Amino acid sequence: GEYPTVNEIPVGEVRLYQIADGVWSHIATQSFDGAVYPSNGLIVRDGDELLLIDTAWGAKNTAALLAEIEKQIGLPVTRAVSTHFHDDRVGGVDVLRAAGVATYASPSTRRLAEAEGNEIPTHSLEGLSSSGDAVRFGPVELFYPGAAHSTDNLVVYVPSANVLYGGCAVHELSSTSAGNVADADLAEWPTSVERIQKHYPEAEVVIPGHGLPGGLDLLQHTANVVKAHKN
Ligand SMILES: C[C@H](OC(=O)CCCN)c1cccc2c(-c3ccc(CS(C)(=O)=O)c(Cl)c3)c(C(=O)O)[nH]c12
Ligand SMILES: [Zn+2]
Ligand SMILES: [Zn+2]
Repeated sequence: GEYPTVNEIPVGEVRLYQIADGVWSHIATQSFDGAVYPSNGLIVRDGDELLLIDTAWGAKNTAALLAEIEKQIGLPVTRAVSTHFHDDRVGGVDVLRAAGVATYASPSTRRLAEAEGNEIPTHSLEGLSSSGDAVRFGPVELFYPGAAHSTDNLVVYVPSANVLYGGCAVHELSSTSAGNVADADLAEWPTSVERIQKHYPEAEVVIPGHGLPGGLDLLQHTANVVKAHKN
């Protein structure tokens, strides 16, 4: 009943983890450049429907996600938000779009996904283009903290449960490096994390884009590992 780790999930299977009432994470694994990585997303109950945050990193993983949701929860996924343009966030959007899910991302994410050759969410989320912006989306708040892991990364807060989903701007406590920094801004990242800390001081659970949830310490730890990576 502990949170599931990379070696416990074969590539292609998806597990769900109950975070709070009406809030789950989803965990899947994928191969990239010859190594296997876990990744997280979020599911938030929206009355008799579900809001999905992020794909399960690939088409077959995302199909498996939908099946796992049907088995474990049994409510329809009606909308999905992708929190940046990388394949661990948008790979699977075409599966979602063929299963009746309306897919959303910021215009910045949509442009970057298109330029990269990744799958492209259908609908643009306006109101998020300046750092510190926040908008409501069903049962969550979407927040743009500034450039961090990527220039487009969004953060999601579930106010009913004080759950902060940091996405790939936030690392797990065991991390020793800042993950895949190919598209990152290591210089701005600590400032962006500080904006998150200031905006969401009552967060009780913090979920990283990859690895184990914890508390607010994940934010400071992230700042620490990024500053040492830049060095
Ligand atoms: C699909 C994604 O592509 C990119 O990001 C740039 C693609 C450029 N064409 C990706 C592919 C493969 C791996 C990742 C990782 C990752 C996460 C955690 C760790 C452990 S640790 C202790 O370093 O935190 C590591 Cl090693 C990597 C992350 C992330 O950091 O969000 N994104 C990853
Ligand atoms: Zn990424
Ligand atoms: Zn990531």
